[PDB]
Amino acid sequence: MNYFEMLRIDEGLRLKIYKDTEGYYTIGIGHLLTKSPSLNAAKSELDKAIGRNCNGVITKDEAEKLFNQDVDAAVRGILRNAKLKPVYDSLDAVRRCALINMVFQMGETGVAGFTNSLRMLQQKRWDEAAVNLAKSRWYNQTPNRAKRVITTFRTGTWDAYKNL
Repeated sequence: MNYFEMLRIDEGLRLKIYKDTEGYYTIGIGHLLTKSPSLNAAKSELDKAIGRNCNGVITKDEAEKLFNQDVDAAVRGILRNAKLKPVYDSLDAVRRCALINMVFQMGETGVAGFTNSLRMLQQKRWDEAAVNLAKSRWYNQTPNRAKRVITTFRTGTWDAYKNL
């Protein structure tokens, strides 16, 4: 299992504009379009993102393309970020996927503020980290997805996604 499949599970696939858990206009596999309330602003962003008049609808291939771009961005964001890079470098390949997942979901910026957890992760205090991660708005808002990522950091296996 890799970070692409993991995110495909957590985000779903939706071919028509929809609102995400925060009420923002999204399309595809968790591709945020605009935090603006206008359906018009969204469709506009959408069209600029795809390079065609989509009228609020995209194909599977278009969704997968957006997805690869967003994944690449999360990865490149971790590697460029002074707080995130050292953690990521310290992790094994499975836990690396978990960090990527957080970054895709909440942005570089958001993840970089979980200072305490990042430090635990680097020190490989898995249990302590799992506990600190859970005390967040993130966990309270999207508890099932957050448990899945937290278990991945805790055990270093794909158990939480093998169910699914």
